[PDB]
Amino acid sequence: PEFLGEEDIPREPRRIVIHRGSTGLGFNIVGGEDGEGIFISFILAGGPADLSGELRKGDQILSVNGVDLRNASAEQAAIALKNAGQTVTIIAQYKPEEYSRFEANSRVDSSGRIVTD
Amino acid sequence: NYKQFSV
Repeated sequence: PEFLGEEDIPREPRRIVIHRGSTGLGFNIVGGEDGEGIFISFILAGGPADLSGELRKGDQILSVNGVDLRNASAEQAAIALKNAGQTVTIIAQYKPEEYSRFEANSRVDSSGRIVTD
Repeated sequence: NYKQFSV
């Protein structure tokens, strides 16, 4: 059989367009201290972000609708995302090493997947 | 430090 898990998670930036009307995007963000970045920590099953199938825990949010968030604070990042409108254009980049700093007992394996012991 | 928000 041909298992996905062995395959490396792409590390280059991607464009994700989520259409969520007037409901939550369905994911959590962490970070936003001293320009450490804004990262996805949790995606809600069945939510708009999940239904896109193009975002994952450990993704850094680089921008929303053209607004650079690489250096944003967590609160202003949340404000930007919550007020982004019905159609939300995210530029994300998978940064599992930087993300693993946040979640207890986490680490990155050989394929780039975030593992928690 | 830290903060986590649902969006």
